[PDB]
Amino acid sequence: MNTVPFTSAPIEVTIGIDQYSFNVKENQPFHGIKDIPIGHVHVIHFQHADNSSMRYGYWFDCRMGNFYIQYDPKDGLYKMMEERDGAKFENIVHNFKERQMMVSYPKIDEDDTWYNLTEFVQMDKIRKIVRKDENQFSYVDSSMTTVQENELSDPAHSLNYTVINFKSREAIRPGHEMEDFLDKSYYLNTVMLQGIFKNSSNYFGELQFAFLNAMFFGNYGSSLQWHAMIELICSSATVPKHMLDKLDEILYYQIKTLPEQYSDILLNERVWNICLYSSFQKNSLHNTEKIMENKYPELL
Amino acid sequence: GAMNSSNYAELFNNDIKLFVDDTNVYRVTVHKTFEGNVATKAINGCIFTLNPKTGHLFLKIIHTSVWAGQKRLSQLAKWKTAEEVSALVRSLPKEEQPKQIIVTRKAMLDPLEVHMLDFPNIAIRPTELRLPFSAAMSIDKLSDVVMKATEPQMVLFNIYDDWLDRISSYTAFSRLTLLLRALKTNEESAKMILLSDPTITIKSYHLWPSFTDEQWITIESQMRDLILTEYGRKYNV
Ligand SMILES: N#CCN(CCN)C(=O)c1cccs1
Repeated sequence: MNTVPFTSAPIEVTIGIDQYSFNVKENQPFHGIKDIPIGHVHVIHFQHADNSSMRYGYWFDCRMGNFYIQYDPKDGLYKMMEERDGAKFENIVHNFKERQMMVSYPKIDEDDTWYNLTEFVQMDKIRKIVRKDENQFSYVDSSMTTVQENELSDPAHSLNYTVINFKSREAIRPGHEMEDFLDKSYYLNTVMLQGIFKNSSNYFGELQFAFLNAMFFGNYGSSLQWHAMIELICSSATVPKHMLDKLDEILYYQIKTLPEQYSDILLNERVWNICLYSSFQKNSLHNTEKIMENKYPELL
Repeated sequence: GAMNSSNYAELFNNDIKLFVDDTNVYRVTVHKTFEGNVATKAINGCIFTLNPKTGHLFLKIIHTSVWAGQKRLSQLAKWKTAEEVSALVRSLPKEEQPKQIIVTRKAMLDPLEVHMLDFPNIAIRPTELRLPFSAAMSIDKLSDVVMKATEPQMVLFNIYDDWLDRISSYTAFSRLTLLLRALKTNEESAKMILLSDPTITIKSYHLWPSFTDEQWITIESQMRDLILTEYGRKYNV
């Protein structure tokens, strides 16, 4: 179980760690988060009290380095940094644990929520979507645009999700216009899976990462990508059975975890009604359909 | 975006544009089967592709053989329409290709956009106008060529005859849409109006009769009265 030490908390902030969150008062003696489960990526995120504008945060994997957080009063944010002096790290963590100045990652033993939301998410794939190669962790915020958004403005600050466009030459074979537009199996299986993602695990990892950025940062471009990757599968007549069953599980846990009062803004009515009730896969998502109808019947 | 009453004169500028109307592509008669069920029998149809500035009409005849063994024919008809318009554009020299294609029914937008992905600079647009191009099959010579076709065929016409020698495109299109609206509202009465005078004929190379300017004024007034008359009959006014 790993630890992210904080140097201090100088401005009042709501701090998230994965699906948990807590409030830190200005200059409260807060010195980090302990007992972080090894084996998964994590995200540590922030919303300032005096300006709830801009949610921002860092994706990281404690296996890849020793990371701490310190506030920068010039740039006005909590920054993740890597500690290359291991004995400094360990001594700083030990002191802060002895004084009981850290919150414990509050995972219940029965609870697989975080694993289910990140099953296919790997740090190496995150770092290709979020390009900043000098750091082992990745910054994301509410306002970052995607490569697709930018084509329709600073490239270095972009989310390089795989571009999906149903009315594009990539999605439509010359001479199969009607076929490929009404059944996206070609585009799913040949173009995206075999060609770009190489396998369904990488596809699901990007879908899962897109959802998490949408939920934790309100990142609109990420929400678009999440919905596009769902629609691409649902609008395909030919999808491997294992992918359909896995998608149903993925979406079930995403819908279960979504804050109820964010549904109006994080869920696209057209996509979900099409996917659940009209698409080729309308009868293949039993768990997701049941949770959606019991929890968001208005949307449908 | 959409083409409506406000931006109406754009039809007659010097940017090449085509209207595409697919309402006569898939045509059927509905009838009873021996067992007392209902079935359809297709008849030949056409794509109506019209340059409103010049009157050039590319009439692509849709022969019933294109439906043989196919399912979901109303959906296929839209895609076949888009496939044929795409093929027409590719067959035209670059300087004759349209800059815009205006579809009369919004269900044609996605099929046409998809078939035209190779032409990102050709705008595909809907219209808020209710244009009477479905009545094209009430023009005797057009209906005749469609029904006589034994295979797919394209036939070229000028839907304005020689009117542009004497009137502007705007006025020619107004005359065309008035005639077609009248044929759509009461085909028999409209044809009676056009053919009642034995001395006025249709040239071999024309679609409409050879009316003088004053005779066109009379005809146009008679068509307006027909349309109004039928409106009253319909709504009891
Ligand atoms: N670990 C480590 C390294 N690090 C920053 C913090 N978390 C520090 O050395 C100091 C912390 C607080 C005063 S110095």
